[PDB]
Amino acid sequence: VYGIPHKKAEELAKLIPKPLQEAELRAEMEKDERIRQVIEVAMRLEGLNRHASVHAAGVVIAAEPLTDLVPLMRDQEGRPVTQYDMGAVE
Amino acid sequence: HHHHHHKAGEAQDLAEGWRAFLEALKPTLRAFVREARPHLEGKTLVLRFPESKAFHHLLPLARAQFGVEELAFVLEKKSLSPPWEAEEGEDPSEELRRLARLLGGRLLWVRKPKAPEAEEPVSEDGIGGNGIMPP
Amino acid sequence: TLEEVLEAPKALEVEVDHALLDEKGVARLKSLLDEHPGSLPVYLRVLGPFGEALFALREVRVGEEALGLLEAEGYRAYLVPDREVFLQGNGGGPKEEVVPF
Repeated sequence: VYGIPHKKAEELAKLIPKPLQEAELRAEMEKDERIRQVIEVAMRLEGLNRHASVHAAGVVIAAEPLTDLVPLMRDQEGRPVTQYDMGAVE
Repeated sequence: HHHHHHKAGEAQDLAEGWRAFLEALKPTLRAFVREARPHLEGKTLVLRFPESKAFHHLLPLARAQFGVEELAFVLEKKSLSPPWEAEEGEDPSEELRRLARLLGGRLLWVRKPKAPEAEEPVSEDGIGGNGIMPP
Repeated sequence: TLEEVLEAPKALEVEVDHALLDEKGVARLKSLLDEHPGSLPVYLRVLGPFGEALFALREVRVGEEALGLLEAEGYRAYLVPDREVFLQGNGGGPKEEVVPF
């Protein structure tokens, strides 16, 4: 969140090929007791948003008003953004 | 040809078999086929050398022929390929070992004399007796 | 001979580096040796600033399971022949140590 010592972190980060669910160099976990929680917490915070945001090319043209079927947002630059994603809108 | 030198009797007769690129023993051949390939290429490059054979008619020139089909072997490892083993005997081992490589030592083994040792010294008896000592 | 050494009862030997402070106080090494009792003298190779030291342990006797479970951590253990055993001409004996060769 700023770039402080990534000394052992970059080494731990470079072991990943993928999600932590598969990732095979796990023998690093048995060594120290500190890094057991770092990984276990990390994989618990893996798929979570993480925020955002808008689609470069995404545009929707509904027949009836969008607000009837799909909820809306407005981004920083002042674009009406859809709350659902690509798949959900289709 | 550096591999063809390392030749320790029957050692390379299996080596040619193990990292292969052949065609089910290979028609009209021979082992190695990698003896002909550098003769076709003519090392290092060399323009006035790999043309020669193609004009009459390394790896891509070898793939450009070629008796491919079959697909047998891979490595370089792969295979094909009173106390004793034992119990019985597979492998994988069912008494001692291994954290292999050790696995591999039980497959070349069978059978059925104990000791020896051969090649020679000298721990196959010890690891055996040590494995019997913990009932 | 080689087979007389290899048959004679073996002992556990860890090779620890100089880097270890005393006022933690080095209880970590003592804690991990406590859990695996048995009958194997523990040897310690301390590569000091000048000269390779030799240190046989104290009361703890390992049970030949603590070798693999110690190598899990950042220590390099071995199953070396016991130094103290080398004497006498019975029990084994010297006849029986020629049999495996």
